[PDB]
Amino acid sequence: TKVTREEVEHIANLARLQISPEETEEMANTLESILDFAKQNDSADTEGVEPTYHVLDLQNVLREDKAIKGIPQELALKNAKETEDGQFKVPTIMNEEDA
Amino acid sequence: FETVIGLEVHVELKTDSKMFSPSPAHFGAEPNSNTNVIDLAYPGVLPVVNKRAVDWAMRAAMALNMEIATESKFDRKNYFYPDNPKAYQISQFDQPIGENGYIDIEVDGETKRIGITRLHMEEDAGKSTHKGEYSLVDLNRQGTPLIEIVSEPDIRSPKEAYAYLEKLRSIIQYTGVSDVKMEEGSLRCDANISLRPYGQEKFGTKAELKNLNSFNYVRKGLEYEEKRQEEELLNGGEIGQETRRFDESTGKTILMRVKEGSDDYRYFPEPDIVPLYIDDAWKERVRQTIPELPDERKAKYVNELGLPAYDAHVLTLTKEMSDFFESTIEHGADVKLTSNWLMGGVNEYLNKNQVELLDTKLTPENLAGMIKLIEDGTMSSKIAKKVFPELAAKGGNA
Amino acid sequence: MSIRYESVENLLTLIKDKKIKPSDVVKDIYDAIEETDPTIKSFLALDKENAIKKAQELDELQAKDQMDGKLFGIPMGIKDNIITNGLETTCASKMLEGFVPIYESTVMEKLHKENAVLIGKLNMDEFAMGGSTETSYFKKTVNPFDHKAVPGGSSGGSAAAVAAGLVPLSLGSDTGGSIRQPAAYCGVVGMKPTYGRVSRFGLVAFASSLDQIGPLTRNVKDNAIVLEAISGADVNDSTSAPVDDVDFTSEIGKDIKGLKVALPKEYLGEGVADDVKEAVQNAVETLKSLGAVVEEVSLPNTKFGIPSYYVIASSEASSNLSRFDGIRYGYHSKEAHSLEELYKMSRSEGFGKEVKRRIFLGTFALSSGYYDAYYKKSQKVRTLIKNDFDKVFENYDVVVGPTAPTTAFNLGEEIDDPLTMYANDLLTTPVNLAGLPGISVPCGQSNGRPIGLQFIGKPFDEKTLYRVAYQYETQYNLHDVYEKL
Ligand SMILES: [Mg+2]
Repeated sequence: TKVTREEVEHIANLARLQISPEETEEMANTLESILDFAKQNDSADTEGVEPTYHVLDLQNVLREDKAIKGIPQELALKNAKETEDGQFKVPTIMNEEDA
Repeated sequence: FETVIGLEVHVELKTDSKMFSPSPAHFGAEPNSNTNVIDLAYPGVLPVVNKRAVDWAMRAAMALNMEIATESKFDRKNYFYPDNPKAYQISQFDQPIGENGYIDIEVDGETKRIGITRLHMEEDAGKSTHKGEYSLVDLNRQGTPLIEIVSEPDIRSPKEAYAYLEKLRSIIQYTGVSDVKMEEGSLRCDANISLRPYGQEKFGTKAELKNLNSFNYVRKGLEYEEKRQEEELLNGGEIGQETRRFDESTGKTILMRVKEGSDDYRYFPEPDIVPLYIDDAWKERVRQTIPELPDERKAKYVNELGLPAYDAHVLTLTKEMSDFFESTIEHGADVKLTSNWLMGGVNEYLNKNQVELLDTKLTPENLAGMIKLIEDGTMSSKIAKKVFPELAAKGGNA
Repeated sequence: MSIRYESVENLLTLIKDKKIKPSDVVKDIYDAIEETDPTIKSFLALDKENAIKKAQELDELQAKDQMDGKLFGIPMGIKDNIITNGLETTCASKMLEGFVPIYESTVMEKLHKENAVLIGKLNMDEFAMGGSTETSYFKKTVNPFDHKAVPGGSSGGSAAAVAAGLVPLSLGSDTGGSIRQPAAYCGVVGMKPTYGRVSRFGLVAFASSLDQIGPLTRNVKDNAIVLEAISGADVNDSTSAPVDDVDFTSEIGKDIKGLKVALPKEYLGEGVADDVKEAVQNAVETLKSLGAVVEEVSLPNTKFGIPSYYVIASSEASSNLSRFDGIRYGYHSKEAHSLEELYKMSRSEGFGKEVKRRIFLGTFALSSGYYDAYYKKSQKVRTLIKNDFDKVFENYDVVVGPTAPTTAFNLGEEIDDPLTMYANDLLTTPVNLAGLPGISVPCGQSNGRPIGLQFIGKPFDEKTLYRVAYQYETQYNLHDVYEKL
């Protein structure tokens, strides 16, 4: 109930997912149904219950500060589709139309 | 009409390896040669917490008079950007390793205790070189352990801001966890400023100042911004939330964007890193691993070895300088003599020769002599003119 | 394709007694594949050449009488969301088609160390989101017991390749049931060890706090063996548990008289079909005929498992899947001229419908104004779900009930109905939420389609799970049926 075009496009943006106003409507409803589905948790009594962030009760797992040489540039770029001069190449025209 | 401003400062910890990856923290000039699957954010990689980075983060927070957390976990700060591959920076939101501390500063007038609200651990982002209509991306620096220090919004003028950066830099420098040099990026700073006319609680426009690269430079933007929204408040002004870039050449701040609200980073606990439980023993080890900081080191130069005001501040500006001074002192250099010799003479020699490595050149063993040869041995000063330089960039005694 | 139906154990000994050459064992595997997968469609990338080579190396070692490794010369299929150095790993997504890992996951490391033989990668739902493997960008795996049915999700290829006699063992990943549900649908043995029992280094992340790798086999024993080869702490995974006792076969073959077994009433609730329910109750009786003591108990917060699981899983996914921008690897949109387009176009074109649904939900559940009411709430609910188990475990050794509410459903039956698809996780999600170990073994068949019996254990008590599972298996199993399909 009440999930507007606007929120749908604000989320798409927070997620960097391209969507068409021919997908937005469809997504507004989907989310809505999913949320209604999600709303089921509200019937659960959590007053005073601490959130579970970790299921395993470990503690202080740290790594000694000893460097390990990195892989070759060649290995690091091997899977990237666009590269130039040993780096990753990407568009950067900052115009509030594109961005 | 207080101009309220706070400072967001990041410091680069100088560890061997990165914060959540074994890759070295120091890299060569070859791009993307200082990485691994972790720094490259490959699918299925995990973060592994650098132990020393924690010890140093909580060493610098104590030196900052902060309450050290007992429970401290990491969180993800989610955002998409070429130099941040995972699309989330592992940081801390609640439970920052250090909270509510302060530092004392002297600004025109007297002493003002400025609060520091928090100190948390983060990882640095990679660098994005803007070439042509494209962008080049080097992940060599990605993952470098940083710590974020946010002042309480207590500082009250572009000058108090400078004094703040100086003392802070000074204190962090003494803990030996960072060279904290802004020309080297091991110390960065962003400022937030807003004006609220007296008698009322409402503020005018609020701005985040970006691209402030030097202590001297933050002041410029700070005091320019101050005047900029000073007009806005009076003339007509349209209240708003904004981010502004400081133009080094023109000295003005340029509006680079107007916030539509509060940047949503979807902060949430990092499940891949088990929580940290910092006990007393642990806190002790690092407690004791702290020298005498500048303030109490300076208060030591006041009544004991009763030196001046100016003197105390500049001799405690760096640990090395202050160590040099005290090593040279017992050696046989009259208190004042060396003070005046370091204050100016050596300080001016360093700046004029950029010989900032006060350690691999002239030594307290060597310098100690010169001051005696002047003290009484041979007679007085002018000879000191060139004996000093040579003795500084060359040999060992007169 | 002659030993293609032999168990890991027997195949193991058949190789140690030099009654068979590793190179021929593999020849049989690929023969099986070539003949059967065209119909089953459970395999994605095949690693035949490398496999061939490794076996040739194993023949020498055989001859020299130096056969080391718990899984020497044993064939293995690996879910395609588990990284394999040099082998195309796709997570069954367009986003990663053609992706060749430049590092080795920890379980594969461990598996090579034991001299297993990588036969290939298995099909699955895209990025482990789905309950039928139908979302794969590549193909739809089918249930060996019924070709009109789904194999389950997300590890359908792992459950199908084993049930179809293509490999004696396979790995899967379970986030909310992705190992146990496919196993239940394909009538095989699948286990999701305790959270922390198996390194996640090299597991393409779905939900970091819920994810976990585990094995799938044709019998309880082969399964325990495989778990011993992948369990253990790892300096590459901070959440990996420092528990040395990685022996799971020691108590197998031992009786279960006196074993205190809890049968949650909620596990036989309204969402459970009539046939699944009848089979599990006959299973309860079987356990009684074996001495175990079975009594009803309640896990009241069960009903909240699916929703709290989707909110948590989706949320984490909305963060673990963000690295996919087609910059350093993966799908890279060609029609992008701006940086915003590059992220938005690559991601929208590279991800399938279901994956984008989760991300949408997850991103929304974590956003400003909703965080406390959705994500935080779910995490609190997560606490409730675990407390339920903590309580039951105060008086019971294990917990039993059905793995899935129904038999496997039809291909295309719920592919366009995500909500009903989700309902299939009713009985599996509480386990990951509590971080417990849970195992599924067959316990029946309704119209030919297998039904699953699940045993949930205390943390790191997989051995007790294998003990009771083995006992039950001596009374019922489908050991002789696979051979006939
Ligand atoms: Mg920061």
